[PDB]
Amino acid sequence: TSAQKAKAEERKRRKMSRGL
Repeated sequence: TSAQKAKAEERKRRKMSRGL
């Protein structure tokens, strides 16, 4: 699924420490 692919790509910039 689209969200599932987020894990196989969001390795970099793992959401900085800013819940913006």
